[PDB]
Amino acid sequence: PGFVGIRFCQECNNMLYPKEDKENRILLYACRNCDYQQEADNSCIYVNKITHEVDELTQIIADVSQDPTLPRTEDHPCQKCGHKEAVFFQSHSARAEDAMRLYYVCTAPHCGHRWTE
Amino acid sequence: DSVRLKCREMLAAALRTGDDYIAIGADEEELGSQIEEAIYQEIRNTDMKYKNRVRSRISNLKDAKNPNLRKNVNIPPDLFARMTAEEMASDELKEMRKN
Amino acid sequence: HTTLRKVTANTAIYYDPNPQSTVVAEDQEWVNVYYEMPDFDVARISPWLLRVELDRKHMTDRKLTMEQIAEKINAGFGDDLNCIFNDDNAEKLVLRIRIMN
Ligand SMILES: [Zn+2]
Ligand SMILES: [Zn+2]
Repeated sequence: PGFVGIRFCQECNNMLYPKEDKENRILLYACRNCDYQQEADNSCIYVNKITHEVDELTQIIADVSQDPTLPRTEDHPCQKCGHKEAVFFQSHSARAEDAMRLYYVCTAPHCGHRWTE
Repeated sequence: DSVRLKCREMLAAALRTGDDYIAIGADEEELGSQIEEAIYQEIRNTDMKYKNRVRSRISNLKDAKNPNLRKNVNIPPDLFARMTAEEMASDELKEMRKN
Repeated sequence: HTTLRKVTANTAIYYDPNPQSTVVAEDQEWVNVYYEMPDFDVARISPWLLRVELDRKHMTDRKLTMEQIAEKINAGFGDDLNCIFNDDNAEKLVLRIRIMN
């Protein structure tokens, strides 16, 4: 299925929208103002994850690794750098929050490796 | 009408998948033509409004995770044509998952 | 009360101009069953596709079937809305809704 995102008109930088090639029966992207237009890359017009299957890793950030208010474990060495000290916390996202699943981040600078087990 | 003819020809084409009919050694064109009749004699409208029966029998014979159904046709067509779950209860792995 | 939302895994809208070469690989082999002997004219299926994929748990938990869902949807909107669906014995419960021309 993939994931379509916003595209801006090279002419006016306004958002580009999909349009079908009524003749060749294909998908086009066109600016709603100027006739700026290009051929579409996804063949998918839209997607809506009802289950909210999500890569929590995208919203997790390594900067949290230095949060002093975060619990640390010497029990889980970093899978990347092997460092013993790692911070652990839950995925605060509605479906991830309902799942209460834990995320671990390395307490080592420039490593910041974040994983779930 | 040819509507019955093409869809039971397609039933025969589904029975032959994997050469299982040849491994068992049975003639599948008769089986397909009889399966379509068994379906029609229950779904007795000329255009087969519920030809979901025939489309699904075709696909489920072609279902590679339940080749034993393709092997069986010893449950005769007269029963196959009516089965709930489109006869995939015989898959016994999808059946366990549904259970 | 059980609406299409409760059983759906995900939905997506695609420009799928030819089901015999559908944009979703997961559906191509089962779409072929519906398109190698089509019960409808390729000229009335709109190229715009709304794909709804269902959770077998929420479907089997309440014995729901692809046939019921297609029949229900065809009635709720009508002649202007074609519906296709994967076989109940297949691994993935997928619905393929298309506007009828
Ligand atoms: Zn523009
Ligand atoms: Zn580390």
